[PDB]
Amino acid sequence: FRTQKPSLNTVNVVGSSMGSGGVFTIDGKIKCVTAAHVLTGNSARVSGVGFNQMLDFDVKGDFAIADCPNWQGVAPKAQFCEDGWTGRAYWLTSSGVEPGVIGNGFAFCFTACGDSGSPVITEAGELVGVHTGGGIVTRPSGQFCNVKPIKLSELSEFFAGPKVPLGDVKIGSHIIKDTCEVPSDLCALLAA
Repeated sequence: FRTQKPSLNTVNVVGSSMGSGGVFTIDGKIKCVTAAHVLTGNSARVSGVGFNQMLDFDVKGDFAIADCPNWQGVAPKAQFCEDGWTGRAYWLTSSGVEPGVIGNGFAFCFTACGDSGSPVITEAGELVGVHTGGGIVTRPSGQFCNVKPIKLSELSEFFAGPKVPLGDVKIGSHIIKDTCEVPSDLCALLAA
């Protein structure tokens, strides 16, 4: 499930503990998002490709956001995702981008969710929040949703591809196996 390389906008964040984060252009400003608990107070050393600097963060609950105007790297445009939004999502972790989904009142990732502070972005490129340590996703307001198991049938709702027999593909404990037929794309992902 891990991409091979982290995205170019993924950063390491180190304050009182180890975290990661991501850089986006939000309302025309380059911003770094991470988890507030990893900071030394509200500060951290933020490093990525072509960047290494101490930043101070605005904090809301366990959500932390910093201005980073010296960031010369990749900073994809993002807005906070609309309230109520559900669909496929992606965790930007230090080992690569990992797929998951956001449902009503919960999140689900196909793997480990990365360090605390890993950004969670929608299929439309919008920022859901950041991962905190299978954990919680903390939204910009400081409110959160818990990472929870998911029924295979409900996970199937986020995938297209014609229905196929799941056959022998193994499913971890984070998926509740309530069906043995799945969309082909989901089957392929699970078998990969």
